[PDB]
Amino acid sequence: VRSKYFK
Amino acid sequence: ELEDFEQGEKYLTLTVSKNDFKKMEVVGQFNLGFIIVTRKVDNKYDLFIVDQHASDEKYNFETLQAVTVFKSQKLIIPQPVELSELVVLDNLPVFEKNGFKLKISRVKLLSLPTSKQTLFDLGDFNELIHLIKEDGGLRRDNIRCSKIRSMFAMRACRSSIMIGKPLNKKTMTRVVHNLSELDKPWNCPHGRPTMRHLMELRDWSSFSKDYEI
Amino acid sequence: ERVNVNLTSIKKLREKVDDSIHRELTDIFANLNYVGVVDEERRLAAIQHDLKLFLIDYGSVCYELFYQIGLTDFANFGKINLQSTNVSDDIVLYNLLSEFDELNDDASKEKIISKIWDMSSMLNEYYSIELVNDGLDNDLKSVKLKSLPLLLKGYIPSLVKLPFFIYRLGKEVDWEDEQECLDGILREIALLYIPDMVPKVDTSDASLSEDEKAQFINRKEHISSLLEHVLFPCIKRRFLAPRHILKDVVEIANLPDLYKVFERC
Ligand SMILES: [Zn+2]
Ligand SMILES: [Zn+2]
Repeated sequence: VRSKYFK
Repeated sequence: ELEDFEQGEKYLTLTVSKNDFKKMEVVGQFNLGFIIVTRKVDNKYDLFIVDQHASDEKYNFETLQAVTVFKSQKLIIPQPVELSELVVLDNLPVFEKNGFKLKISRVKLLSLPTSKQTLFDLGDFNELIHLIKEDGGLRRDNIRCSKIRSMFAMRACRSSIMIGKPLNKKTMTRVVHNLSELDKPWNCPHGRPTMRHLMELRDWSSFSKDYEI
Repeated sequence: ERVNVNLTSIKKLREKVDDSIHRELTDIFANLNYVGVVDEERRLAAIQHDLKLFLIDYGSVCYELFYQIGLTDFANFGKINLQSTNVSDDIVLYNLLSEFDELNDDASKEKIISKIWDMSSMLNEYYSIELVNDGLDNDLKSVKLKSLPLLLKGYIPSLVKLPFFIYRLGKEVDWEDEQECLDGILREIALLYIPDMVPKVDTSDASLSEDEKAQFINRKEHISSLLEHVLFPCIKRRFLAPRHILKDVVEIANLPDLYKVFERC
């Protein structure tokens, strides 16, 4: 799982 | 191995002055028997380890040696004595402190010291006569004949702070600072060390990341 | 409720801590007997472990401790509400950055506040670092710090290092990489949380004012109390010692050696 805040 | 003990007392005589004690700060109590202290003088910073019992004892002992007038037995018939040495007796009220009340070649013993745990004689009066000779110079007002000295050493040992006794900063501070009042207080009356240098704190580049940009 | 951290980045950082754990040094902290503060400036504390007396650099230990707490309570932090009824006591980021002479222009300070401000939703959610804007949204000069994370019950960090916290958040944190960014913020919180360096003041110097004295004495007391009642009990209860900390723990004396010199009457 990656953080919504990082794209 | 005793050379390691000697170099410790030798270091203290040079590194620690009377005033140095007044400026010492208590870190805390270690193993319920030691006082850890810091001493930062000039740019020099050192840690010392103080024995809570022996240091408290050296103070109480030196107080008894200086202030105590020993209790005497007023003699039934006064006893004379021949010396030389006669000028040592006819100059010092150290005899009165040791329970020897005199009447001033021509010496007159009016009182002899007394205790419920020991007997006193003329050999003790002559011992005190010889103890002033070979003191050498320094303080002669606090001189005591071995019998009295031993009793004061036990008085001090029994009344002083025990090892295993928890102490607060206030008490520890008093114990250390009290040593500034004494001359070279490196040993207790039984010959045990009061204190020793732990380490010098010079050149410790501690963590500083929080102030770095 | 309590948020479970589903994140792959936090787990990699927790594993990295696990890999650095020194078992023997951890046991020393787990069974410490606190002696006292040696130097409030260099931040040295003395502890007893079994038969030994150690000199510890608590600047270094609190750093790893607060870092570890940050890693464990990530996205579940309590808040230190920094705002009162006194609006004049507010913490303005632009005002904090003014401590840095190298940020010689409003724009360079605005550059730092802009990055921090754009990341305010995550800084609040994940770290309990709450930033608010008192005027219009685009007024960077009116950006304020409302809350900080509450890492340890009974502990409120000194805010003297807040300028460094903002400057490093704005210039040192790699905002581009999720893992590096997250690690960076936890490191910044840990750095701010370390008790301050208290410089030595000469109490014998008649040249130094009466008010400067009781103020050094109060700072000296505040740290001793902090270390003894809050910090060392936490260190003793949960601290995991990384191997890179061996340089920060030094044996200074041992009872067998001491008992060869110090003897009964
Ligand atoms: Zn004793
Ligand atoms: Zn003794």
